[PDB]
Amino acid sequence: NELVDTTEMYLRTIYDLEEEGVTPLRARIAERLDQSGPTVSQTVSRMERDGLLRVAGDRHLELTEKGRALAIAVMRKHRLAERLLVDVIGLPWEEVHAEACRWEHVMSEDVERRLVKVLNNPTTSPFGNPIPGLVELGVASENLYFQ
Amino acid sequence: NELVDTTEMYLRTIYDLEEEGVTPLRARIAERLDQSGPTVSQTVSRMERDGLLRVAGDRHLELTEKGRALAIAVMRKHRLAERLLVDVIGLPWEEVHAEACRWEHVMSEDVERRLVKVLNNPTTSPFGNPIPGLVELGVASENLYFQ
Ligand code: NI
Ligand code: NI
Ligand code: NI
Ligand code: NI
Repeated sequence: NELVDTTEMYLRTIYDLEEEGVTPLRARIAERLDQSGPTVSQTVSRMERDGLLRVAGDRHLELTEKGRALAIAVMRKHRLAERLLVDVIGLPWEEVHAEACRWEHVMSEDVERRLVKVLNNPTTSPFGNPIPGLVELGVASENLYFQ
Repeated sequence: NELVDTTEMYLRTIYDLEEEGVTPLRARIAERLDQSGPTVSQTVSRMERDGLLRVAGDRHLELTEKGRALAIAVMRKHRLAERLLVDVIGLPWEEVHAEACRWEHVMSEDVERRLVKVLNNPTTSPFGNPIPGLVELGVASENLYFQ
């Protein structure tokens, strides 16, 4: 299975769409994961059954609290993996996302906590984007900065 | 899929049994991968169909050369992963094999080659077993020391 974990990739794709300011719709998942329209619909309904998302009136997709927690954790592993691959392993930049897209599905939280120490409390991926879920991971808390 | 890559796990199980000097039999896979007798027997039949193994006249399994090259590459990834996990990431030794068991299925050859440099030309896993396939990786040559 090229996606490694299909469910986690539907979750991470919906999260991507949210960071991008794009409406999370099935058609976007089909495009980005190279799956047919009906396959996406069936996977999505199975995830709804599983309590990972809701399919709204207008057909837009919404992560549930359960689905959102899991999406965050995958994206956290993804960006920690990219940090590792660039900062420590020295994998060229143009190859790190593809690699991280596999590793995000197999990294334990224990490794993530080690990576947070080894990488010196990283807060962003190599590509500038914030790493989510660090509070839930147990390594950080959030302060407010007033502008 | 808890095996991450089922075929690769069958390959590496068969390979393990050959490292231990025991006979790789359909039965033996079922026990180590906690799989149905039928599931093993079926996957084994399927991998045979795909040029990965041959069932010998006495039922015992032997990897083709295609299958053996793949098993070595998985094992090589496994052991480099375990060395990364202990040496750089600092995950406890008690937990690295189970983590490496997943990561061995998603690591690219490019990452392996970087890991060889980063871990300073490793030749064994953290547990003293030789890393196979480093010549095929392209990073080493072999020489003989006469005893
Ligand atoms: Ni990425
Ligand atoms: Ni992925
Ligand atoms: Ni191991
Ligand atoms: Ni494995």
